Amino acid sequence: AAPTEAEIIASGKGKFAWPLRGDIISSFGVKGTGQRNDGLNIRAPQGTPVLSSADGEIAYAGNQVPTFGNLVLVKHADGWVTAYAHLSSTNVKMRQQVKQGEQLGTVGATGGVNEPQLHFEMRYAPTVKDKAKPVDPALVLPR
Repeated sequence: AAPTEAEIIASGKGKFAWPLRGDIISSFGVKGTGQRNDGLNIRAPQGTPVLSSADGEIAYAGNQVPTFGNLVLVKHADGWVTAYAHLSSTNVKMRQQVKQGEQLGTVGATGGVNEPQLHFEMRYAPTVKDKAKPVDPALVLPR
């Protein structure tokens, strides 16, 4: 039932930019010790701008997701959602239209992290019947 890597790439190819550049603290998948990462953790100093991966609409700005601290969710075209967690501050509101590269907030250490960093997730729903499920950001982010 999970979409193939080929479907994910055909849908998302060329649509998405890095929200932030820095050391990869942790990448997508199961670490074997039993940690799962649903996205990427990028090291940056506290207050560093976090930029939208693509044009979209703010679907959520709040702290009601356990361990994610201050969270922004951006809804994109064709069943994509991007998630921006552990923020110090949020510069956008629910329902706000944003452009690729626009500042959504700043890097923080809110929720379950011990140092300032962005937790970034890319979620894909092939149809409106489906849950937006995490996908390896390496499938659709530029090299």
